[PDB]
Amino acid sequence: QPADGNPD
Amino acid sequence: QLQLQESGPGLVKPAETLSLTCTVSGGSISSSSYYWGWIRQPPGKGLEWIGSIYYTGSTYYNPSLKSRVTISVDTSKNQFSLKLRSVTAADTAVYYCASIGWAVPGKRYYFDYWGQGTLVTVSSASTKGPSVFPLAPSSKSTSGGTAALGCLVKDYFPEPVTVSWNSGALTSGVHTFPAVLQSSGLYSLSSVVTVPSSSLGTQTYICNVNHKPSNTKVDKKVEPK
Amino acid sequence: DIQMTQSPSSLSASVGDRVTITCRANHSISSYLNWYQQKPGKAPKLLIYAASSLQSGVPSFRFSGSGSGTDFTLTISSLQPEDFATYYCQQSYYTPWTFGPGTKVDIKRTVAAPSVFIFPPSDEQLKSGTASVVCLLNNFYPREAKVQWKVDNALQSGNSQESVTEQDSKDSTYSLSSTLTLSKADYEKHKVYACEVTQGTTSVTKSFNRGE
Ligand SMILES: *[C@@H]1O[C@H](CO[C@@H]2O[C@@H](C)[C@@H](O)[C@@H](O)[C@@H]2O)[C@@H](O[C@@H]2O[C@H](CO)[C@@H](O[C@@H]3O[C@H](CO[C@H]4O[C@H](CO)[C@@H](O)[C@H](O)[C@@H]4O)[C@@H](O)[C@H](O[C@H]4O[C@H](CO)[C@@H](O)[C@H](O)[C@@H]4O)[C@@H]3O)[C@H](O)[C@H]2NC(C)=O)[C@H](O)[C@H]1NC(C)=O
Repeated sequence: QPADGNPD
Repeated sequence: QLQLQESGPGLVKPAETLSLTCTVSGGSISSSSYYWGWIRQPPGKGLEWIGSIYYTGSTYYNPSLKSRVTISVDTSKNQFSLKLRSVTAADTAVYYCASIGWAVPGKRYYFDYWGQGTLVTVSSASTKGPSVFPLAPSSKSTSGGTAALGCLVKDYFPEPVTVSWNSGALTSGVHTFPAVLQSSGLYSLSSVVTVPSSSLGTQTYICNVNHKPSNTKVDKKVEPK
Repeated sequence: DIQMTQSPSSLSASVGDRVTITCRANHSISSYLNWYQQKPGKAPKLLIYAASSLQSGVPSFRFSGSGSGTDFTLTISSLQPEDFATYYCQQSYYTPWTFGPGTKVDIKRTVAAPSVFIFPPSDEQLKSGTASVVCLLNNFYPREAKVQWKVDNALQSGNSQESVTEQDSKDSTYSLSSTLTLSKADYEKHKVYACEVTQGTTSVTKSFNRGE
């Protein structure tokens, strides 16, 4: 799912 | 409370495609507060996240595997599934499905419900169901008032077999040993239970041997000899 | 990716002890860190999420987690036999999500000698041309033990295999089974079958006579 640390 | 049920264990041939399905019960898979993922654990090793899916179809993949993996979702049947292409022995592992929540503030993801795990074996050999032999008690297996009985599960492929006693009603005193690989390339294991020797004339003890890869179950009533 | 490490890789501790396990990330992960408990043959079970919050069914005052950034600890208060498991940390800050390699928590207890049982081949198996003789060592501690087979008092080599359970989740003992495999032909040329178990300065042999 979408990460807060590396959202690229 | 969710329950996640995976399709059962089995063989996949080198270079062919592994395919697994998870059925979710206890709640809808169309939830905007969950994703749904697959994790695996090679025998004796740690855990690796494979990938995840949201109920709308968006997917997220581990780059160590992104080329070969496809995950898909079927909201109508409350299911999601995993395909892993061109497998090798590096892919032999227990595969788990899991629901993925998170703890606000922030998307602090966790894996809160897990399937039981399904062992996938990559191999060229064919399946063989097990032969089951009683390990029978008597006066000669009686330590004071406690007797041992069991069953020997011989010559099956691939792993796993699971063993229960009296359909799962009998659990304390049960030991099911890790399987051993014999020189024939087939596995064997044994399962034993200790019971009061005074009960052997009265109570029925049945070992229940399940070999999902061959869709075989064997029940053996174990009697004093 | 974010590499997770744990220390120690295993430990033994006694019942009632306080046990701390460490997780490190090679890059800060804020509070995005979970702890899972995996018992033998089961799926991992979430114990701690967001570094320090307890999963809601876990009993209070038995587990706690702390830390931020790169260093985290899981603490088990009053270790119990059922806490035998491998404990994994896992970070959720950078994708791909990654697990630590796991810390196995073993339980120390007092020695227990095994109950030893020997089973001759079933007549069912013999009808099939092979004979498996099974030796069972039930509920002993510590794990290390030498198991040997003797046929008509002659020591065997290369024709048996053995298997050990993990520590029992209630009494923290081990059990072990050894299987001697012979041809039916071989089996019927001999009378005395014996399994001998040695721990420290004590050996116990159980035997049967093929006739009786
Ligand atoms: C935390 O540790 C991470 C794990 O690293 C391991 O443990 C550490 C402690 C070290 O000892 C280390 O030796 C171990 O690997 C570490 O993660 C690593 O991060 C680096 C970047 O520094 C990644 O290197 C890059 O990898 C990619 C992907 O390569 C694989 O995948 C592609 C397919 O997608 C294949 O084609 C490849 O053959 C590989 O199998 C490379 O594409 C990339 O190359 C490009 O960039 C480099 C610069 O590094 C250029 O020179 C090249 O020309 C390319 O343009 C990199 O090499 C490495 O994959 C990754 N490891 C893992 C396991 O993910 C992480 O950086 C550490 N974090 C910190 C803050 O230290």
